[PDB]
Amino acid sequence: QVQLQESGGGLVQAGGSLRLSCAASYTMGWFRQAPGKEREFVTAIANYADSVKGRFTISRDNAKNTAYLQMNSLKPEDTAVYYCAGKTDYWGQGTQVTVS
Amino acid sequence: TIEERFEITGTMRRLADQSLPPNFSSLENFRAYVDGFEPNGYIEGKLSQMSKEVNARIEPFLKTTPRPLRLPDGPPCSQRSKFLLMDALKLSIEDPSHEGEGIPLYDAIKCMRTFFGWKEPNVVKPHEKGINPNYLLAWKQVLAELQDIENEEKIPKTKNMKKTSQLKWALGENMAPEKVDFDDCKDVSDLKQYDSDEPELRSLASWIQSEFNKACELTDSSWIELDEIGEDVAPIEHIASMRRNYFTAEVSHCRATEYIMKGVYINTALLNASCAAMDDFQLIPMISKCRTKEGRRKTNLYGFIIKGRSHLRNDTDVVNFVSMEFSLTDPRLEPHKWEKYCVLEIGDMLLRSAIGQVSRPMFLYVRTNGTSKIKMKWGMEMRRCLLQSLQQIESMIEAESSVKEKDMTKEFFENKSETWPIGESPKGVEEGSIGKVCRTLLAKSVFNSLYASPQLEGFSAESRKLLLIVQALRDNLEPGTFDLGGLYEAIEECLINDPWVLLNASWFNSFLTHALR
Amino acid sequence: MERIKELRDLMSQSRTREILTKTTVDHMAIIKKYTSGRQEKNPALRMKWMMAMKYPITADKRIMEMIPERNEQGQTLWSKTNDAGSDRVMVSPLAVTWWNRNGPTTSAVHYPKIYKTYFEKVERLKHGTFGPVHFRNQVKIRRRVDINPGHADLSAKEAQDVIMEVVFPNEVGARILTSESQLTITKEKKEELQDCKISPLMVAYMLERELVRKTRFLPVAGGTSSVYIEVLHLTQGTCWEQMYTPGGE
Amino acid sequence: MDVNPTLLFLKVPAQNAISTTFPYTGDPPYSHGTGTGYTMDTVNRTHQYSEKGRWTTNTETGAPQLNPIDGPLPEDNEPSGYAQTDCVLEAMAFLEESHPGIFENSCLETMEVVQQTRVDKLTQGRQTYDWTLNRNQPAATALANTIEVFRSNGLTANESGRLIDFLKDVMESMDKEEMEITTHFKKKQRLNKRSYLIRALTLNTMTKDAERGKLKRRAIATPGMQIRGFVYFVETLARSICEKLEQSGLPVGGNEKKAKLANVVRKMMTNSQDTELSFTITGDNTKWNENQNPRMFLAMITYITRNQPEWFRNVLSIAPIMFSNKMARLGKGYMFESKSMKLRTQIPAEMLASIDLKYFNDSTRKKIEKIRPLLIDGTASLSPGMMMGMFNMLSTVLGVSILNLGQKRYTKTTYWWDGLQSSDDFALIVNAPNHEGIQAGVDRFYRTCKLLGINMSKKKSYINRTGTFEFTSFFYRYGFVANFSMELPSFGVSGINESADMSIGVTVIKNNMINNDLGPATAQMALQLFIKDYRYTYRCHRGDTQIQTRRSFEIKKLWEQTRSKAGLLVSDGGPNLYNIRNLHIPEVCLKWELMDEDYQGRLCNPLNPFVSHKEIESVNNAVMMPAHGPAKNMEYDAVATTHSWIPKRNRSILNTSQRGILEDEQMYQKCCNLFEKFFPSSSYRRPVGISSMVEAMVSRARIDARIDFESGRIKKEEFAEIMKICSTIEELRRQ
RNA sequence: AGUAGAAACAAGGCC
RNA sequence: GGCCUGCU
Repeated sequence: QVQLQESGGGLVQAGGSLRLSCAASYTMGWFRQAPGKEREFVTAIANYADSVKGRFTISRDNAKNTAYLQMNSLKPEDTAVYYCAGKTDYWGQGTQVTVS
Repeated sequence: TIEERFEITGTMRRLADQSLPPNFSSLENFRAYVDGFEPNGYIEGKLSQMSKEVNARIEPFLKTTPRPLRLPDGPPCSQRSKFLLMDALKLSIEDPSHEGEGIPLYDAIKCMRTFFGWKEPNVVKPHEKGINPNYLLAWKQVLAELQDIENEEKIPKTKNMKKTSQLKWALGENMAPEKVDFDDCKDVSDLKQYDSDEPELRSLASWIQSEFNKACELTDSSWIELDEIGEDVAPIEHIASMRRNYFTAEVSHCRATEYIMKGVYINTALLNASCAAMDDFQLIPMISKCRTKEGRRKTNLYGFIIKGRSHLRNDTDVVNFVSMEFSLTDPRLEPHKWEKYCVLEIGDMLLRSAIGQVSRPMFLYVRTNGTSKIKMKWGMEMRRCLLQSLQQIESMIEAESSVKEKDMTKEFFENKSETWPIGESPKGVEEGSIGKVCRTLLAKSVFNSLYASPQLEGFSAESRKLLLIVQALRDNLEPGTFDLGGLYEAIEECLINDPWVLLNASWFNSFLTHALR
Repeated sequence: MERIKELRDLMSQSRTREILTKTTVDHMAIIKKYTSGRQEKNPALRMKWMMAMKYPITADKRIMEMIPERNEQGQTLWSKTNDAGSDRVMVSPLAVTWWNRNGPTTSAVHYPKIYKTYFEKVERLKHGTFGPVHFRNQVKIRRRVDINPGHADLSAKEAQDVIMEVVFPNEVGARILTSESQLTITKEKKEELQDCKISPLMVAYMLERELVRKTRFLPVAGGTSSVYIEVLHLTQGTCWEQMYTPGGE
Repeated sequence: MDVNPTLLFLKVPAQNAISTTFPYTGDPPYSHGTGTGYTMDTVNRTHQYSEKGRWTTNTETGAPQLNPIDGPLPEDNEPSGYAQTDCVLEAMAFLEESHPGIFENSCLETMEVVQQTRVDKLTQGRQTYDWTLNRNQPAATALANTIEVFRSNGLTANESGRLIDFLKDVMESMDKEEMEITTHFKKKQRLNKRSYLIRALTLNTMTKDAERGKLKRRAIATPGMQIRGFVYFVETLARSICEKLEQSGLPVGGNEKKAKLANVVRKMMTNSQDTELSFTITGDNTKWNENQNPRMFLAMITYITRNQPEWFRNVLSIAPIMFSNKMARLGKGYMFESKSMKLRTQIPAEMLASIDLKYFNDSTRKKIEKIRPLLIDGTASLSPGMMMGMFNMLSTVLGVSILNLGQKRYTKTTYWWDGLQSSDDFALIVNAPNHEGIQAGVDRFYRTCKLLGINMSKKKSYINRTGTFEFTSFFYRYGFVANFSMELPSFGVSGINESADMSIGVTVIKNNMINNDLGPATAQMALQLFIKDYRYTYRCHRGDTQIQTRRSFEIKKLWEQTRSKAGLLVSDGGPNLYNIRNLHIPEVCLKWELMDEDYQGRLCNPLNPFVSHKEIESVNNAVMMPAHGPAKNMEYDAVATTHSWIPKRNRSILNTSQRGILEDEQMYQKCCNLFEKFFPSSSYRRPVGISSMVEAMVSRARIDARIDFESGRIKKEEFAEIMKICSTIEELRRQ
């Protein structure tokens, strides 16, 4: 029932900024997967993992039906596919973020 | 055959004629009217005729509606505990005896002989309302009689002290007015009722906040030695035992547990002495036995309690005692917290520190306090604070584990990934692991048991009401109120002078400020 | 012999004679409950306060002729001062423990036969077999269930006549039990407890508990059987279920 | 960082952690002195909520009474006791229409019970105000004293052994010119008609202690013995009625209350479609008892008992007739202190009528000035309303009538409401197509409540969307949530005896695990703490320790004497084998197979001088007054051991002029023991009949000697000795 | 003095 | 000074 589409990824400069957005068909989470690993917690809505706290902000518009991840001061270690997720189970396909 | 006859007659009939609506003359007529009565839309007529100002209009409850609770203003709040909590000092022996095992007086004397540096006591901070020289003389008397016990053959299990004028004043002896008859005392102008008015108003101080802060901190000892249980046979029993072991590891090294043991022991000894030695003043050393990290058992002597005459008939009758406790905290920095204490200088202590060695002063907090049978009984059941707290934590764990079909205790206690808001720092709200929540709830329960009062009950009820309303607001349930000002006035009348309830009100105001966003 | 003798001794003194003469049988209960002792409002507080006294409990006068007034070191075990409104004497709790180490001994083989319910519970649990604990949300729904697992399909009054005829065969009065189930129960519990000397009142109380059906409303999830409800605290929880099979099955 | 537990509610919902908001780990508030001030305040408050009524003076008691019924309709939201007779009669009529046959049936069972009830049923009650001594005494003692006085005055119909006959005698006493009472200081005093009327219509006022949840203390009342039979019958009728009403929750327990609340919320919300909005009001009624006029209860019962035998109507109507003229004793009195002369004094409340007002403060001075006009013979007339929930069930009936009056058949509008009422508390689920509809529905419900003398506390009430509410400390949030803080005070030693305390503690742990969702590890911790406190309270330590106590020597020798020490009870200094699986087993039976036969026999010996059993009712029933609730009784499983002793009694009667009561107690107990030895079934089934003691005892001596010879120990010598001794006691009773 | 908080304790009564 | 009571 809940489909999810991520937007706002791409190639960015180190120290740059990026606004991810996840449109949907509930609490939301943002998770990431680097090419050599499984899922890493980024944010949920608020709470932020240690590797991303203070740099990144999660927000949502319940009238647009969208969750946002505002990423700032990006590091090469943030390079991952960023997946949006919905819970009462529902996972997006993920948007590629590449920081260099 | 027989017919039962229950006839109203005589005086009882006339009473029946005077217990009717205003426009009825006899019970016969009223019963006839009732039997002949049938509904013909009479509620509607009076509802239409009734004034429209009689309404229950719903006032919407929004984020901007609730205002912070006002706290009373006045002289700072004082200390009410029956013993020192944050400023206690421990003299130890490192003996292998268990909590109840041993004899009190010998242990106290042995612990006190472990300290060297005694000085002739002198006044540092006076009581400001009593006779401090009496406290000084009482301390020296206690020392002298302790030596007197040390000399003789076998340390008595319980000692009685002499009834000198010093402790006669300190314990309030022969001060109750003599009971007489009204017919003999009517012309005395000063004769009036007992003073019955609202307690004095006092504003909150910052010392209770720090005391609670350090009441939730870990320690270098285990202050709970639990009893035995039947060997676990069911897997659920194994899960319960593992959970219980985790919580015991978390809470045993906590100042709240030390306060629990202190209060339980002190109140038990005081009640037993009052029930046994009703007439004669009795000496009781404050003893608490812990276990070090190395595993060696240890005893600790905070001070002494002198119990006075305790002919307690009613549950509210008061037994007065005088408490003496060693400490290192100078009372010249927060004098308003020690309004009812007399503090002397009794020695100097040397604790190993990298700054040469401190050679700190070592003071004696001496005060006259009192309790009652109900207070003693309830203070000797302080161990149920452990229950309250850990039941709350286990309810949290079970509720979260009902989501993920698996027991979630081990990762909660080891990974420490999840955290709950358990305090606010100037930077913002601070979250701590589940163990810190355990300790915080345990400290809250302990302080509830220590600073219990009617103010606490009233504020708790009338603030739980507002907390439920605020929770409904935060849940998007369109909460409404009929008279919110009345509820606010009901809450604000419970805050008078108790430090604990005022701190709870300040916490509630902070929670409202952080909530409603 | 004795009974009528203290009867005559009572009637010898004028006050007790008047009490015996003017008081009718129906008022028996009233005067038996006639007491100045108020029912305690806070039992825990006073139990914690009385036990710190010497001689805090009460015992029949006969204790003065079975237990010595003092033990080896001289700690007093009983006092000769009677209670407030009774002929019983106040005694120390040691007189209890003393009775358990040097007091008279008897044959307690028949207590298992009397306290049938509790021993049946013990036997059922001893042979029980536990299982894995499954963690999942339990939908506890509130239902009316029978707690007593040995009820013989009798009500309170229905089994009260059976109990009297089993214990007090002469005070039955008009009633002669018709149902044959009651006949067999009377026969069994008569031949089983023929010489048991615990007390008529306790025997009657435990027979009432065992035979009379009792029901209470409880939050249950599954189970619903009488044997599965006594262990409802151990098998069902907020987020965990513990499979259990009592020894009976 | 500053620690703040309240901030925990920012992540955990309020109801999921509501236990933290219950400070039930400290001493509850207690009253210290007289309750006279509270009694006077309550009387004045009850009289001024009905000030606009009409005043009269009773021709029998001569006391001023205020009748507000059918008075002017309220024009403000303040509490008002101006109930309208026609409105309440119509409400009862609609209640009957929605539940046909309710009143007739309930009256039938009540008639059965009243005509088969016995006098002894009045002994099964707590403290009651004995007028023979003007003080509170146990129900049995007061009943016995009143029966003795009646028999001395010539009212001996109660000898029939029927409660209805006792009430007949009580009413006949009202028409006597001069009764006689006994006082010890024995003196025979004569009471005229009016004095006895006031003594029979009066109530005794005390202060309620151990009341958690409010800053101020309250006053409660206890009635006499003349009026308790009528109250019993009226409450029997009301209970039979409420048992047929699903909207009532007073005659049920807690779990039934929760089940009914869940059912009603599901019914109201589920039936509501998407267009209808639903709102729950968590309502409390301010001054519930002070605004309920006994005359209105009289009206309700006379409507209920229509088309019934006139004697039934009269006997059920006597009670509200007496409540409408009820008087209240002011209380213990007032204590004064003089610091200049350093003395104290205690003036009884009866002097408040004449004592000067120089000794009283402004508040008490004004209270006395306002209540003096109502003072008659040291007691104040309290006609306008009930004092303390004596008619709980009738009040619940009225509230249920109000609740049912909005079944959408009487509302005649889109909005409608339902809910659950338990006296002084209610939950009201109101549905309506729009917020305006909800507002109109709640407004009309409030208005109708004000027409029945019932007021809604706006300060302690709030309305939200359905799904979250409260009811009698039960917090519903999409399903009831356990609290466990209400039962915390019951986790200690009860205070009955050793075996009883052990069984009660383990059973309480078990029950709170079943009902209040107590966790396994928490239950184990509770067991450990309870065992520790139990050992420290009864001076029964493990025995292998060196904790010197007054009982540590005998325990240690018993320990060293026993071979299988695992079978020793915790009361005798043995190990604790209890666990989550063993919480439903008595200690004796759990350790039965481990005990040594010598210790087992010594422990469970019938000849022990400690065990004492009085009646079937008091075998294994313990009265534990629960926190935040009325006194309750619990069945606890225990084996009669030497540890089942009963504790010492007060013993302070010896210093009072009422010292002869102890001699009467001893003589009555001796006679009762003799009768029980003569009639073994005396305890289990209370004997009935109209003969006297000695007749039954002597005749049974005859017969038992006979038959026990026809087979048994007796011999001709002894049988004839008994026969002629029976003749001797016969001729002694002759003279 | 102290406990405590809308009234009390800080022993009572009897010789 | 001697003795009594500790929910009456």
